[PDB]
Amino acid sequence: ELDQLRQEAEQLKNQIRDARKACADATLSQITNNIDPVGRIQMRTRRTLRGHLAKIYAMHWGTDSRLLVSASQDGKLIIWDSYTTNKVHAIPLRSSWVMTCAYAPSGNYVACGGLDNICSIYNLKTREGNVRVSRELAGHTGYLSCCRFLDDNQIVTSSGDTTCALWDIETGQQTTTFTGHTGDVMSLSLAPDTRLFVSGACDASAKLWDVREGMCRQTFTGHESDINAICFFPNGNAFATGSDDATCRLFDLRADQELMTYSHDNIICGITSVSFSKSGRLLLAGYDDFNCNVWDALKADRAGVLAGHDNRVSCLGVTDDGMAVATGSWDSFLKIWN
Amino acid sequence: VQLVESGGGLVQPGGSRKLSCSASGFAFSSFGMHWVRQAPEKGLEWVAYISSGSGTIYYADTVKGRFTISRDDPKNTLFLQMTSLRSEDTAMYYCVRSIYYYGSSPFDFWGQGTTLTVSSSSDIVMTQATSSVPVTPGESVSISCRSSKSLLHSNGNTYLYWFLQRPGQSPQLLIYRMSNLASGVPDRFSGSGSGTAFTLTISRLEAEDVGVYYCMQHLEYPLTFGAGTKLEL
Amino acid sequence: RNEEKAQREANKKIEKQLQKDKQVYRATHRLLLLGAGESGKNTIVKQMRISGIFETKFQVDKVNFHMFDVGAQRDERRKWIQCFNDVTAIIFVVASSSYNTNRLQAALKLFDSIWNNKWLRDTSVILFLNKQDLLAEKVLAGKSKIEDYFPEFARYTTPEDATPEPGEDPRVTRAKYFIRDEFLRISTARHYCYPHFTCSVDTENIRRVFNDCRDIIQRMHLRQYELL
Amino acid sequence: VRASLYSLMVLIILTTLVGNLIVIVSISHFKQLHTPTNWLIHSMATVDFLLGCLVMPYSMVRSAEHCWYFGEVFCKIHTSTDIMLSSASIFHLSFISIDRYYAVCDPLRYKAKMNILVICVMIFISWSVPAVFAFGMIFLELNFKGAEEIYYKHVHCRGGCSVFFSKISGVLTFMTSFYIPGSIMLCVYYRIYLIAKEQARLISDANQKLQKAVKTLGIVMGVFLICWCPFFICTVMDPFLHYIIPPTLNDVLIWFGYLNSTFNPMVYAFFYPWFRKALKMML
Amino acid sequence: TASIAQARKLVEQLKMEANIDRIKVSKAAADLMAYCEAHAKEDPLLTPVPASENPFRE
Ligand SMILES: Oc1ccc([C@H]2CNCCc3c2cc(O)c(O)c3Cl)cc1
Repeated sequence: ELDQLRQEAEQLKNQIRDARKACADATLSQITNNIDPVGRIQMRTRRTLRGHLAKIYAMHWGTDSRLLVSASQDGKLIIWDSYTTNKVHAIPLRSSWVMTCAYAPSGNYVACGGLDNICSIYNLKTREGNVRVSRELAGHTGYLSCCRFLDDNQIVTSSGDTTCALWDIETGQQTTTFTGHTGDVMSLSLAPDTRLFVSGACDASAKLWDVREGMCRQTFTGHESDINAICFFPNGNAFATGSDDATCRLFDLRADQELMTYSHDNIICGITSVSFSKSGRLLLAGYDDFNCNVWDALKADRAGVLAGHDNRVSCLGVTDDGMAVATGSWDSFLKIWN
Repeated sequence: VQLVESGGGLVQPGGSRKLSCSASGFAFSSFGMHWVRQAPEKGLEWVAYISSGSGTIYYADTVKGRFTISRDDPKNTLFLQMTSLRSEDTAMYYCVRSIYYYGSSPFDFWGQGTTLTVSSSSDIVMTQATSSVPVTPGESVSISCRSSKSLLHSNGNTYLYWFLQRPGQSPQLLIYRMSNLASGVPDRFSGSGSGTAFTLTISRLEAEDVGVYYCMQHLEYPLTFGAGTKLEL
Repeated sequence: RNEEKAQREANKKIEKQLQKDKQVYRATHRLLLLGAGESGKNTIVKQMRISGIFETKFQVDKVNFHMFDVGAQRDERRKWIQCFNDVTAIIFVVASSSYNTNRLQAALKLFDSIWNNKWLRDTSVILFLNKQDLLAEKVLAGKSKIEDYFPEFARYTTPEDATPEPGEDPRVTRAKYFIRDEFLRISTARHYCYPHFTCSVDTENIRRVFNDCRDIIQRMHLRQYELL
Repeated sequence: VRASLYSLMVLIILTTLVGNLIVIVSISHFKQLHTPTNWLIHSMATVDFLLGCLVMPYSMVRSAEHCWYFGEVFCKIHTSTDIMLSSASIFHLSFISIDRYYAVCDPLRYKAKMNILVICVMIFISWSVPAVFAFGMIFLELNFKGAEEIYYKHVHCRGGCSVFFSKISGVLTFMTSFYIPGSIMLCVYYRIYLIAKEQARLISDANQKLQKAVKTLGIVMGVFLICWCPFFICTVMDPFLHYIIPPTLNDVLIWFGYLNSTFNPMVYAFFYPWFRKALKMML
Repeated sequence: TASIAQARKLVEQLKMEANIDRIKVSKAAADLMAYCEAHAKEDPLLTPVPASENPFRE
């Protein structure tokens, strides 16, 4: 009774793809071909946060738009004061291999995950001034690739065991576990409403997961290479994925399609980080070719370059108000571009 | 987080005393220590200040080289050496914690305190409207504070602090800078400042509001104190 | 402004601590323990001492070595291997005595795949062969033969430069060096492969790593100064 | 011949300035080149560039009309700073050789031993010990310590600021400025050659089982020796001899020393793929 | 076996993904452009702005 199951699975998959094809009638590029402003944007650095020991893999902006967190290869979290290029905190990690860090929206906690299979929760604002590990999140059998904060006590994680997982900081237990990936999942993009989130995997198929119901609402194929990064559009209906095939794939959760692809002949390296502006007008993408090309989501093309890094651009983030964009690379330097 | 203070007592004029402030239950290695003393019948006063790594050390204008301040991180202790104790050098000394990372809560926690009985310009003027007023419960209470300069720094940080310490006990912290309320105190408190005149507003009142308030600035560093408004029930 | 100057002083203290651990990190050579599950890697870390990542530490002649073993991983796709680029060398640990698919072929495939990995271009492998004893009670005993399903190993004999230090038996040495050059083919086909022979437990193994590292960086410097 | 010497000497000065300025701006700007050995190379480039923009033009004029037209106080100032910067360049060469040694003899302890602190110590030593000795030899009248009539006769030989040296002072400046750093470089680099040859032979024998060192060492030692050794040997044999040496030969030996200052950027910066790649990225 | 169970689970998951809303793609593009242009007037501190508008002030 397995052959019939495969038959039904592929039948419904192809009827899904036919439903998508019927739903899709026109592309987004030709919709917006009429207008073409902000064709060339200039954002000089003016801010370079130096002090990280080793290669930086992840960073996250604070909701206050002034405070930042970044993780380094040696196992060091640095809380930065972005406005004045200051170190706010220095957290030495138990595991010397971290590949994701996140900053709580409330500003009290920092999530930290890597090869240790754990997303460690550090409390920035304890009764004492010492950042302390308020809660280790264990239960993943693969390397933890991205754990973003849902709430002050509720968090979402993405690990190397093809399984994303919701967790409660109060109990530390994996709540409403959900897996739908065949290849391991490397990044998740959280919606502003904190009720949905989209995660990308080596399967080259993004998955939209509902927080409350806790199982896959929607799947998005379309990437010719491994997915490395994902950001969710501020409007709440779209999201962009950065990948090893040098293509930024912008899908929409509505209508189950790909809105656009952002690629060029010059770029052949992988895309390691992706973020959107405050209005989502610019798609800022990190590349393995020492460069952070600023693409224009609306203009269907690259509008600007954030070059100035001496190694692989591994992480970048646009602050909540969109005032500036931080960008971490492997040269141990994280530079803010305004 | 506990602070235990030791030393003080009857001292002959011109004497030297080693006041101690030990930290128990927490580590002060990243904490700046401020030696704010309480006058027995007047407002609080600051004399000395040491940084977390002892990089920057400041003293009051009245006591610049007379006092000596040291911190021992391995022992988690603060030592205050005082020489040539005059009859005026009597106060209710307190050791104050203050960490200065962005968004922190300066002057959040105060020690138990010690008493010390002794035998016989550029400084900003920090003034409050009144000193005492009878207050009925429930109705909103407004306290006015004034400074001889504009506390709104170019970065936008108006360095003002309220403490509202009850008589004969460790001062607390109510609000720091602008419209920033410590999670320990109730949300009923609020602060409003035009830039030179400032107002502390209290929506509702209970038994905890009884006591004297205090107003501090931090733009420059003389740490001038206000007169102190007393609320009695 | 004193709050902001204190922001700077806290920044300076943090940067001083960061410089201290910068010196610590510079004075340390990171290693990546690698191998299969049936191998003796765990035994080795015990001699080193005497979640997902195991941060084993050991010091030899005032040289620190962080040998990192991946305990709980998917073992289907090695994407985290990109995170190891600064490692001095990656420890490849394989059980030589596979008896009579067979795990020698799987180990060879893993070694070839991790040799041809571009994330490890400037990375030298120091390969360890364990189960010298378990090979001894198999090849010398003769209960299981290698010629049963290997067409090769019959036209191959001990090389003239082979050094049989244990001297247990010519057959044992022949099989062991067949394993050695079977592994080294891939490496011979910027980086080096250092084959070593050992049993499950050995103190000299730790010293071996040091010696291997003392070559790698040296050459890495020789190539850096156009000396090699 | 005057015009030919002027043209060649202009070429020397311009090459020194362009090479040293290129090295300075490359090391100071790129964060990919902020390594301690690159700090040694940058200090070398600064020393040689200051040499080019201070001591070589007035010495150029002196070699041009075979006389000094700049004053006696400026004469002593030049001579002292010309000794200071030449000895500083040689000391930088010796310390770069030492750094390259510790990268090969102790590769497992290279980045720990040769941190920024030790390299800054080497830079300060190279900028200070030659300074103190040169100024003590020139201004404090330690140049000769005696033979004042012989000093005057040496002045009367050309009248254009030709430095005089006693036998003891000559041997002292041979040992400090040249022989100690030169022998350190020679022994260090012979050991480096032996090690590199042994690890080249090992690789070759492994490769034939499956079936650069000479160039670099020869370049470094050949340039350093052919540019300094004749100058120092002649300059120390003249006090031992009756000072029977052509002034033109002496002057071209000074110009050799300046020629080592010229090639110093090209041996330690432009000879290596990393710095060449950084320069290509700049260009 | 586990293979039949996982195949059935995948079939159920994707078939209940089938009955999901699919708005017109042009409508989604129009909504995206409307969101972009509505916040384009503000688009805090990304358009050509004076140096005093920057809180970095460098
Ligand atoms: O009248 C003069 C003659 C020669 C010189 C220079 C020549 N150029 C190399 C620098 C140098 C000189 C002389 C030394 O004795 C010495 O040890 C050094 Cl390093 C200066 C003034």
